[PDB]
Amino acid sequence: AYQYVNVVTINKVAVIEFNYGRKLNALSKVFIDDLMQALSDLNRPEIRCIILRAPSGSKVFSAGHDIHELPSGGRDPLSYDDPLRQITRMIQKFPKPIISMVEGSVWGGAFEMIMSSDLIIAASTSTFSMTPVNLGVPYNLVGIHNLTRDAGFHIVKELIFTASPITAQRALAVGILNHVVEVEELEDFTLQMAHHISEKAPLAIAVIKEELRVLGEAHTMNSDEFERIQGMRRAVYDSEDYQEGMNAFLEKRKPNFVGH
Amino acid sequence: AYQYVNVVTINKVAVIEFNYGRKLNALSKVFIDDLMQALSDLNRPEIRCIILRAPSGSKVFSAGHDIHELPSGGRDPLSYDDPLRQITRMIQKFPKPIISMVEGSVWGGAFEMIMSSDLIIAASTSTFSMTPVNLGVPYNLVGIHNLTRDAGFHIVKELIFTASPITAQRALAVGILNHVVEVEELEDFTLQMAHHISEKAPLAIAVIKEELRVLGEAHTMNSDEFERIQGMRRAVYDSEDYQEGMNAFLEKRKPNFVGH
Amino acid sequence: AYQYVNVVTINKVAVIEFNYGRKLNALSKVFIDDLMQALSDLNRPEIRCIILRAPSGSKVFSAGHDIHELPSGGRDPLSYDDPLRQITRMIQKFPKPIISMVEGSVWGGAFEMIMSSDLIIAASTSTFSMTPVNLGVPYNLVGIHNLTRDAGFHIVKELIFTASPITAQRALAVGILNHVVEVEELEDFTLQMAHHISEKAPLAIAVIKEELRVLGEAHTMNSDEFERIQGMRRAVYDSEDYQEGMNAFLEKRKPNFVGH
Amino acid sequence: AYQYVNVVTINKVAVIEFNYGRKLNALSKVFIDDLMQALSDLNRPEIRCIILRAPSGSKVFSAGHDIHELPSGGRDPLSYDDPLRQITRMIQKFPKPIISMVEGSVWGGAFEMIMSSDLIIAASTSTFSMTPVNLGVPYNLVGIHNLTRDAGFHIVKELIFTASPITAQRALAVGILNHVVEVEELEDFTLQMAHHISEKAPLAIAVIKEELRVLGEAHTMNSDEFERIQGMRRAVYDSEDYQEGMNAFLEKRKPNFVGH
Amino acid sequence: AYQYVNVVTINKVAVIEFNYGRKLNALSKVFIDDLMQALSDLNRPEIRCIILRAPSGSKVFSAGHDIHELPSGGRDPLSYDDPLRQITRMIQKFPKPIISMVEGSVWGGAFEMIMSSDLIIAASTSTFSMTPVNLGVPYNLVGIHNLTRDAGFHIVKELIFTASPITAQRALAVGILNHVVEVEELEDFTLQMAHHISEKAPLAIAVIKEELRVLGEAHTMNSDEFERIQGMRRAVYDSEDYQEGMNAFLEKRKPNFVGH
Amino acid sequence: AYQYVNVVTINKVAVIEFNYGRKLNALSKVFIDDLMQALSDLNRPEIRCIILRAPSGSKVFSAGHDIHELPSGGRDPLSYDDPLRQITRMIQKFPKPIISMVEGSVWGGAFEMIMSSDLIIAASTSTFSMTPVNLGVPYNLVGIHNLTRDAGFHIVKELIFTASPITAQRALAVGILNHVVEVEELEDFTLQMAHHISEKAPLAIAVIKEELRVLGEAHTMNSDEFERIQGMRRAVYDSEDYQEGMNAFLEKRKPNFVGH
Ligand SMILES: CC(C(=O)SCCNC(=O)CCNC(=O)[C@H](O)C(C)(C)COP(=O)(O)OP(=O)(O)OC[C@H]1O[C@@H](n2cnc3c(N)ncnc32)[C@H](O)[C@@H]1OP(=O)(O)O)=[N+]([O-])[O-]
Ligand SMILES: CC(C(=O)SCCNC(=O)CCNC(=O)[C@H](O)C(C)(C)COP(=O)(O)OP(=O)(O)OC[C@H]1O[C@@H](n2cnc3c(N)ncnc32)[C@H](O)[C@@H]1OP(=O)(O)O)=[N+]([O-])[O-]
Ligand SMILES: CC(C(=O)SCCNC(=O)CCNC(=O)[C@H](O)C(C)(C)COP(=O)(O)OP(=O)(O)OC[C@H]1O[C@@H](n2cnc3c(N)ncnc32)[C@H](O)[C@@H]1OP(=O)(O)O)=[N+]([O-])[O-]
Ligand SMILES: CC(C(=O)SCCNC(=O)CCNC(=O)[C@H](O)C(C)(C)COP(=O)(O)OP(=O)(O)OC[C@H]1O[C@@H](n2cnc3c(N)ncnc32)[C@H](O)[C@@H]1OP(=O)(O)O)=[N+]([O-])[O-]
Ligand SMILES: [K+]
Ligand code: NI
Ligand code: NI
Ligand code: NI
Repeated sequence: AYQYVNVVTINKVAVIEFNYGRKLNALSKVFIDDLMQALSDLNRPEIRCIILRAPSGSKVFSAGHDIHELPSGGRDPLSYDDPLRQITRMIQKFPKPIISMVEGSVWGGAFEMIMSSDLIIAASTSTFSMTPVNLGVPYNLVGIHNLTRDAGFHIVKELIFTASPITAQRALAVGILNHVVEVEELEDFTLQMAHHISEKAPLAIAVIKEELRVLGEAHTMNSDEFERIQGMRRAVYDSEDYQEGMNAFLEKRKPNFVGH
Repeated sequence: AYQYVNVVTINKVAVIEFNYGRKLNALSKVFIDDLMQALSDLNRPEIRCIILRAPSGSKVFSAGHDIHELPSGGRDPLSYDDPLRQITRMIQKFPKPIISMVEGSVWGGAFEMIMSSDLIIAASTSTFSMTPVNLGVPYNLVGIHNLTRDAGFHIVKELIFTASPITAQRALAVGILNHVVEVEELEDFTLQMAHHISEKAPLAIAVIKEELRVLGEAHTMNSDEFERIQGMRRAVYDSEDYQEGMNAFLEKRKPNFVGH
Repeated sequence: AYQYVNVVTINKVAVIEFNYGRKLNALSKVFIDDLMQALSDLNRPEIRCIILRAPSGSKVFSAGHDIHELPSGGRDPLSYDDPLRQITRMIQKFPKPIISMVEGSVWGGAFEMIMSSDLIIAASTSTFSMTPVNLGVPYNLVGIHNLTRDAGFHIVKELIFTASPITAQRALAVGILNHVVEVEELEDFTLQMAHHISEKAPLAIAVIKEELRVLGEAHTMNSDEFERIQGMRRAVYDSEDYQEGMNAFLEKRKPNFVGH
Repeated sequence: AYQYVNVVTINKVAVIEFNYGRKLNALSKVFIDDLMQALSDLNRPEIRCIILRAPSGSKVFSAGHDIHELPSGGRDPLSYDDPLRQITRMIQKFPKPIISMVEGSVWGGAFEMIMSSDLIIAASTSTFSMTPVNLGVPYNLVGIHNLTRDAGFHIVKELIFTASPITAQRALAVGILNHVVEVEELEDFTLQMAHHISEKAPLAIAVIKEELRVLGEAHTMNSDEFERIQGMRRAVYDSEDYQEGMNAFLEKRKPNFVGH
Repeated sequence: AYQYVNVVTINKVAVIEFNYGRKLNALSKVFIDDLMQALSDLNRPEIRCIILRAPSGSKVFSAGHDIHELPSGGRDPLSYDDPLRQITRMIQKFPKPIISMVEGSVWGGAFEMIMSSDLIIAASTSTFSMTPVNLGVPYNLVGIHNLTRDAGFHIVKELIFTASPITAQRALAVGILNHVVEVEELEDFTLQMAHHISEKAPLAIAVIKEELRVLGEAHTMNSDEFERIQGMRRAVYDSEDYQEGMNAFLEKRKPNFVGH
Repeated sequence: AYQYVNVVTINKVAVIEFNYGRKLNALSKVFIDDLMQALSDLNRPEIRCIILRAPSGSKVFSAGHDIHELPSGGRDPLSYDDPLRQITRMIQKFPKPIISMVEGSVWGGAFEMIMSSDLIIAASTSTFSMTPVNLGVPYNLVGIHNLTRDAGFHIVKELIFTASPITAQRALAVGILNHVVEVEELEDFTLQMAHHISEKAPLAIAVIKEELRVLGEAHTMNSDEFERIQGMRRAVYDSEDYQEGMNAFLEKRKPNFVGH
């Protein structure tokens, strides 16, 4: 058992259900540690497919990165050991398919989390927002790259620059989702596909998944390029605007961004 | 003439029609060698556009890899000079547009083959499946990469991990196909597009096709990461599951995969 | 302040309107130089979003490359400091979002230009063509790469090899456009989004845009592959077909290409 | 304790002495497994510097690959989890400096092993050979890469194509070695340098070592190039010459190579 | 004129002489800002070659990083816009040859600075060391890469891991220096070579220098590798050892490093 | 038989001797075409090693590029299919070792040509110069890269920026040469080594040479960086200085370069 997730097994399929509704399944360190422990505990030959879900009837699938766990300024908010950075790597390297089964609204790092998973099947009422520009956070290269493998650049830029929610129907049309189903059909539609995958050759699925992962990451740059980007990110996490974005969230008010 | 293909030329357009229906146009070496010779023989200045097709009324466009040519020994059947690997390189490097004109069901290696071509125009009743997880085959990096340039990562993973067929209408919606036409209109729709292309500048088409080819290949990795993937593939070829997948297909029974 | 563009500032949004309609906003050096000056002049903290547009009611958004500036004797017109190559770099490096708000027909280099921008919102009557195979132009690697980040490879090759126009509805369906609206709604829809973006954290927007730019460019190749492609491009520029394509456009007649 | 190595710790320096004289420290699996276990056991905060050595007075440092373990069947003997391949990765990823202290003759795989280490200090009488062309072995990319970071290409090609031994004085002159010492001063000299390194900041040493490792490995190629090299290597291990080289080595006779 | 450098021009050669002897030409921001202003001022077609030198008779060429300008902990000490990072880029991108003419001892960042120049001519009495491990500084990837284009990996690792000085004779032997000459001959020898270079084709020198720069930079990696390295560097600049290294330098005592 | 070379084979070693002394073995197209034909003719299983040499007693091994064949019209003289560019690719791809056996002075493109070969054995009286800065030629990326795999960057920049000759002794010290011998020992020493190599496994030598070639080329850049370099090289071939450099050479006087 786990404090912040609940696991059920049906034949060869494991379903990991978030249990952190008190913070709307925000990706806090202690929540992600339990999610990672539950995945590791399910890395055995008789489990063939994972489903990630929020509880049935959830308004909010996940509120994204825990804003309270972001640093106050002057520190990189999305360093390699950050919980969002850990969970996306672990999903992508996990040698079984991971299906995100989505009911409710999806925010920021939770949208990156489901994008990092293998398939996304969603309720017709689910919504999707990418929100770091609401807070002034300099998103990291790996995080942004994880958003670019489904929908086109123009679509990704609209999502990130507007931070406006999109419907499940629009997320299907642009290539983000695999399927959209009525919420009463979501569980059994997802499980039917997970059990079907579970009869296929797991060692073949694992090596093809890993081949896709390394091909997806195979956009290479030189050290100077990376250090230049990192210096720009540093100017953002050093900015007055970053402090304003954090404070506006704390004070539950609209931020006033000024470009320094 | 050719034993396993038929070629027709209409001014600047050449049609290469499969003639291997006895074996559902399975990608046997003798068939691929004839397709490659026919293409090589059409690399002439007065030919400007190629169409690949199965015969009119075909239920099966191509059944994919020939099971009888798949070595149960160590030997990787997706090594550099295996016929499927040769013909996808040849299609990609060919200095004229190649249009796949699809009637019937497309499977496995034959799906990769049409994905390697420049345009796909399909009958409304055509269907598409990617099948190596049905046999436990560790599909090779180049081969997987060839499936990633049209539909997004979530869609590709659904196709590969489920091995479930999709309709022409879904293949159009996700970006695999250019056009879906009623079967009675397929040949004329495809020919008029090929004749139209054939009035454009062939040297410009050739260099822009080659620029697209090298940009599409330009996902680069270090030697250690390639050798690490090859070790994983060899472990799949050495598995009990790989033996079970091939024997099950030969014996017409459901495989029992166990994950070693 | 500018001969060939008009600028209007509405709160934090700047609308740059083409003023070269007597040449259908063809990408003449004098026009592109004024566009780049007006954009540079808008790189100030109190400007948060840019819209590029043709005048209200335009039949032609932009006619693409100016034929009279296309060099006969040798010179690559798609060299690093040619105006279209300069303006696409400037648009992609500009630290504010740039929305192309499209009314009318978009051709060739102007299609690349709007594809280089962050979002494209188009009138339901707008049309889109990529035309270099009409003239035998060997379009350059960077220019072709700029066309590959939205729609898939099969679609891009149809657009380039046919040089046929596509509707706004098809451009939306394949992932090229963000939104298609009735022409009467184009300003309201586009400005509402631009004002919304202008509420967000500009430094986070700038660094994410730059991360996407560098990831988009991170398709790397060795020097030999680049030099090989440049030799193929030079052979097209030296071709009789290239002379025929320019002469036919200048004489308002159908080119007859011969493959040398 | 270990069957095949002896470990001595002197404050922050650990000396791992080979104890496989029975087979002249040939890189047999049982010897390399003990060497890797000993290194792993020494990955502790209070150890700062490792020395690898053969016993004092040894005429042979290491005879290289155990040829009774290079399979004359079909399998690649330089696959990712071959002992030589494992030990070079472990040495390069180890977060402390590893110094090869060499007395005696160094052969083939043992030469690659010391080249993968951080520093090489050698007796004036030690000799160095790289021997795969004696046996017809298609050495792997990673393995060859590990020989290219010290001496220039022409020097490396002479070593590999001739398989001739070089002196310690020549190995110093071409940049393979750090220092050449009289044999009676070898241990004192090496330990003095190891104790000195051990006074420096270990976390800085570890991150700079890892920075050099990844820069060393950052020669990137596409999947097709790697698969093309893989197919060339398979042709070599399938050759008559490969069987002849292994047999001639086992039978202590000169091989007769014929180019197939 | 400049507070912290003296410039003389002799025909087409400019000599930039350090004037910061009271701080042993440590790389303080005020010194580097003046050196960069002097270089920019000399980017003129009548200047063909630059010499960087310390005053005649200098015991210390440069004491390297100003440790009063090292941030205290929690902050990256070698960010993109830090003075040493700016001057190495500026040296590398400068379209004229820059010759480091070395008299005296060279330390740490000053060693990286001369390595970033095009040629190094040194007095027989000059000495060179690379010192970050003395303080626990996590040297950045670009800075380490600048140290790897002359001497081999084993030699570079000895220099960095020991922080021990090498002689001009050994620096010549391992490929760091171009020439070593008696101090009395140093100015005349270096000026003769700079005048010689100044009669060659400056635009050919400039493009070949730039080709070398981008080839030297062209070791590429994926974003995850870069961010993993940055995470490791941050753990070092967050360490108690980093604070102890800085404190011990300011208190003029031997540090006690413990590995956290 | 060949007009511009003489070939002698004994056993498994072929010697290709230049026969173009009346033009100092200048790299004229007719000479390089004959060298490439003779190499192609020797790509037979019973030939195992090639030696390239000038006749015994040659003062000039090769005068490099024929200045009569360098275009003054605005054509790149180092385009992909230039004879020097062809022969360096052919030497590097050739599946046998190629030894340059040098007597006499080596200039410009001939220096690149011997650097592209696998080993260099030289007379003690031989000399080496790299001269494009004498004529104002913007040497191409591939050609510069071919000069960077033996000596370090500082040495390479001295050779190129000074265009000054270096002795065989210095060429040996800096890592360019394998061996320097007295001229009366040059044939015997080189034949001994070539016949020794010919007793080794040719398929292993061929695949290791190809692995080295691919690793050597695996310095990758994005399209924008290559196109930016191309633009710089074009500005050099459009220069007053490039005309002055070719005119001075034809008129047998010193050029006056001005930086335009
Ligand atoms: C990677 C990354 C990110 O993920 S940044 C985080 C992005 N997340 C978001 O923008 C979502 C922010 N939250 C919201 O928009 C709204 O809270 C939701 C999710 C729509 C829910 O709206 P509701 O009206 O139902 O609930 P409510 O706002 O009242 O929130 C319920 C409680 O959870 C808190 N909360 C919500 N989202 C949170 C988050 N992401 N982190 C920490 N606390 C959070 C909120 O402050 C409140 O605290 P309180 O109990 O002390 O007042 N990044 O780079 O920035
Ligand atoms: C590098 C490169 C090139 O340089 S291609 C060079 C030619 N450009 C293209 O092919 C791009 C596609 N554009 C086009 O096909 C044509 O411009 C359009 C869309 C059909 C429209 O041409 P139309 O003949 O209908 O134009 P219309 O008659 O309505 O012409 C209205 C006015 O615009 C002028 N004009 C139209 N297109 C022009 C162009 N591409 N360049 C210069 N002037 C143009 C035309 O001369 C006339 O002015 P005038 O009255 O002073 O003479 N490339 O990659 O393709
Ligand atoms: C990576 C790679 C390689 O490393 S190829 C292998 C390269 N190694 C060699 O050529 C060296 C092979 N060994 C020799 O040349 C000679 O054994 C030595 C090093 C010169 C010394 O000659 P010695 O007269 O002192 O000793 P000797 O040959 O008797 O060898 C002493 C003992 O070790 C055994 N032995 C020596 N080299 C061995 C090897 N490479 N593999 C397995 N056993 C080996 C040998 O069979 C004998 O065992 P036994 O008692 O059971 O018969 N590759 O792929 O090419
Ligand atoms: C890039 C990088 C680095 O550069 S690492 C640190 C690199 N720097 C070094 O390793 C140099 C360490 N400094 C020294 O060892 C010594 O100061 C010198 C160069 C070696 C020589 O020994 P000396 O006995 O001559 O020192 P000296 O007594 O001559 O000191 C002469 C004057 O220069 C000042 N000074 C010397 N080194 C300094 C430094 N690193 N920073 C600031 N001021 C310095 C010092 O405070 C004094 O000024 P003051 O009179 O106003 O107080 N990195 O990452 O590590
Ligand atoms: K201006
Ligand atoms: Ni990509
Ligand atoms: Ni502590
Ligand atoms: Ni390199």
